[PDB]
Amino acid sequence: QIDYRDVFIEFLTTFKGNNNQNKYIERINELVAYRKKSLIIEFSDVLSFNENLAYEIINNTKIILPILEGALYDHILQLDPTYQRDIEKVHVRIVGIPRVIELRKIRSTDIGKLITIDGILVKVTPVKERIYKATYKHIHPDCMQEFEWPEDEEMPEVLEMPTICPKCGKPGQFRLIPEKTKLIDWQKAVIQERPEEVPSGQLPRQLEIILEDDLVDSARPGDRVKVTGILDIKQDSPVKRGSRAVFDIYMKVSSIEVSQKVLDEVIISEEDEKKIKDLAKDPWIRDRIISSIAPSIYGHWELKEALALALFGGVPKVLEDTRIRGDIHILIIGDPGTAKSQMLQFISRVAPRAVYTTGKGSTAAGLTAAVVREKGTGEYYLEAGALVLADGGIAVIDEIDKMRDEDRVAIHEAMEQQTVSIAKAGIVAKLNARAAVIAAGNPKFGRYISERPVSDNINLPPTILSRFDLIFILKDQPGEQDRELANYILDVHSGKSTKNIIDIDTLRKYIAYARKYVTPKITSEAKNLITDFFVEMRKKSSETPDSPILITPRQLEALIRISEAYAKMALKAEVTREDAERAINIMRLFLESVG
Repeated sequence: QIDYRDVFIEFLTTFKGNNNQNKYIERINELVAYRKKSLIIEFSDVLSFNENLAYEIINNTKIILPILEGALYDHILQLDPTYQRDIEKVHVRIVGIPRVIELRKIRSTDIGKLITIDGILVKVTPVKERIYKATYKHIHPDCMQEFEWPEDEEMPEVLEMPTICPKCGKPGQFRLIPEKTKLIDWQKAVIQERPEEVPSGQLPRQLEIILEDDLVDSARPGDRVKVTGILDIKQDSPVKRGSRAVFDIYMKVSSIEVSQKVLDEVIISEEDEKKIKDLAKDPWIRDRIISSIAPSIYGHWELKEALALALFGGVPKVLEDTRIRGDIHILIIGDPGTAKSQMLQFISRVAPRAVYTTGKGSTAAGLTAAVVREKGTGEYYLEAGALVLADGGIAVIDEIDKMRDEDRVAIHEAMEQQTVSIAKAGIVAKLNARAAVIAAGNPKFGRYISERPVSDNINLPPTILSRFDLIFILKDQPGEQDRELANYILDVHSGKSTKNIIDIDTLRKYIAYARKYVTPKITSEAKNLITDFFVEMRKKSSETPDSPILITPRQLEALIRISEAYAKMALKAEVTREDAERAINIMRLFLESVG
């Protein structure tokens, strides 16, 4: 009907944009400068130009693309012939399609189309090569002439030779060359459902994804995934019957975007609710315990702490040989009120990752794992879940006690410098997943822990335990029961008990979660050196029995102190004496497991 090969060129040449210039022309020249292996196709522009050239770009994609690249390569060779001998392929990467598929929503009515998908990178293979166009030689005394075999079309995922020698038209032999052969750099990956959008009770959805050429590995798995690309039919040993009627999809994610921000909110309907809390900063937090109605008027400090770990970050960063402090480790163990998981689910009802760990869970899931055999069968193994996915979020651990060996020794590295660095198989996987650690301890022998050590009850953790920042214990479902609902009367004035009760479960939690991203941390006042003096004087000879050495506690006080700062900076005030005050409980609590 019409020459789209001209349309594509003309829509590229004339387009203005938001500055009224030429948003593709100088991009052409910059592509013609750097020799860039992909296109910067922004979707709105063409849709506002030709209500047709964009229509097909959606549906006719599979074909439409093939052509679009040609005229791209054409006018380029005119603008710069010197791009030849270098790049032959061009690949137009479209950016900004209206189709935003929820991972498991893509029923049959999607197949073939080019669409965009939001999710979480789950696994990644290393680098590998394939074929796109061959140049075999018609081995016959007549011809022996070599020609690009794959003419007009790309070679299939398995292909075989043409009898009629393209040169001769005759049948003989055709030896495939390696010098003049088109190579493609592929990388397979698994696109993981939004932990937010995967229904409670239902496990995460992962759909196949493909990265090739310039797109290769440009995203570290465990990543916020925007991914544009098509779908088809994918098997392994087909053409042979067996029974394999079905075969899962095959996304061809051409244009991805690794994000750096969180999910949005309404209006700050309680900015002033800051001032109300200004009697008890944590009059907030002191309604998250309460929210549980497990704490009640007999709340435990740690309750707020958990939050004064959650909703705060304390976010410490520092370019001293890299140190990424989060709210660090909170440690609870027992058989009592392990009800925090219900509020863990909640709390930062926005938390990008909150992994409930009945958590030996799935093996690959428990931390960081890159495998070397059965990997080849169902995902060349870059299986990182519990560890990875947390990724600047909150991690739940209902059976911390149940962990594998060095799978913990890395759990150190992880909790140590935020991130794990795995190398062995082919690639080295490194993921920078700095998040909030939260762990439930199997109540191993709830006994004689008063005046002793915390070596007991975990039995896994020897130094790893000490890699945390808080301590929580909950014992007899007998002796304490009454004494607890006693305090309710005894220190009835325990005042943060339905005071700002309007800690709207998952609603105020939203605010508590809204806090995270915007609530930038303030610096310090004369409290710095003052607290330092509480980190000097209290820091007089620290050592217990059997290698239990606070000889690197110098460090293991920093975060401790540090996060106490922005703990109260639950909303935009860190320097305060009020903020300092925390350090005085972040003191008392050193004392309680100290004696």
